[PDB]
Amino acid sequence: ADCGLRPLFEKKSLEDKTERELLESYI
Amino acid sequence: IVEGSDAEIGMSPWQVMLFRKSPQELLCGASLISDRWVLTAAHCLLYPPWDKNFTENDLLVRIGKHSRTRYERNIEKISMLEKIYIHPRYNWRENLDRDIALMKLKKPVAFSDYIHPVCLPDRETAASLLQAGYKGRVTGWGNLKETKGQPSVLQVVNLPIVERPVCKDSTRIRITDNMFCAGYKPDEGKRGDACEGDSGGPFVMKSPFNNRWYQMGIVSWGEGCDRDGKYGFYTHVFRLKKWIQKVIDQF
Amino acid sequence: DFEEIPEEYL
Ligand SMILES: CC(C)[C@H](NC(=O)c1cccn1C(=O)[C@H](NC(=O)OCc1ccccc1)C(c1ccccc1)c1ccccc1)B(O)O
Repeated sequence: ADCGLRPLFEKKSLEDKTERELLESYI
Repeated sequence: IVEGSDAEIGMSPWQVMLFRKSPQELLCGASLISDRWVLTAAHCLLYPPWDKNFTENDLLVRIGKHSRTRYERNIEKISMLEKIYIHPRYNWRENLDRDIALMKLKKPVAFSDYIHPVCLPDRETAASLLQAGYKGRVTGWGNLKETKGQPSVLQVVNLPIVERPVCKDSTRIRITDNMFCAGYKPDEGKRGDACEGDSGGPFVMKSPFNNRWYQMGIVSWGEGCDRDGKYGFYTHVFRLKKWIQKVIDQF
Repeated sequence: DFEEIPEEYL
């Protein structure tokens, strides 16, 4: 619903230190 | 987790710790998928070769944690189990096929900045993200090596899904469609794997389409930890979703 | 190595 959206990251539009590594692997 | 890094505060707010009442110890990892359902590996609860057959009253669920051993007053929530549901075709006798179970909490947990449910993939999510090379994220409070000891806080590591023929050829165990494997190859130089105590935790991926975290896998099994030419095997959550839905719908 | 939890959860 609101599932998979972190209160301290996505919800505040802040990125964790390694989530980009994931994104960069999704080609 | 071997060769991981300390998790950031609220980095994995669906992370659940399966904790044994007496003696007080970590039993496995798990994940929060709603305010009253927790997902973990069947082998965390039931594993006849090692005489494991936990019932509801043997355990507690700790949600919102970061430190392994502290009682995280005002941050964690600690819940009792009303009921445990193991996949009826979980295969403990041979390869841990269908290694999945659900735990219904006695009371709904409150969500907070540190507690929040992860999404379960649908067919398209799985189709689009479960590809060789695509990286997922594994978290847990397990051993730092096969043989420092145990971490002080929740550990994290990102690992690439591996081609199914390479998974096959890395082991003597019979691989099924309800499993996938992840980890770097020897030539990739980078390391990382789940280890003793990490079982039952989540292998998640962040959809680049709707920017949500989905739990694609459950830490199931591996031969040692972070060994060259070996990979971690994970329960394919999407393939067992019908069972998940059936249990939750009925119960 | 585990700190006691409110022994009410137990
Ligand atoms: C963190 C997770 C991944 C770990 N999972 C579990 O340890 C899992 C629960 C029951 C045996 N299991 C395992 O991961 C086993 N690993 C195993 O026991 O690794 C140690 C080992 C190293 C070298 C030789 C033998 C063993 C694994 C397996 C898969 C499916 C069914 C039964 C056993 C296996 C054994 C022998 C050869 C190849 C694979 B943890 O230790 O519980």
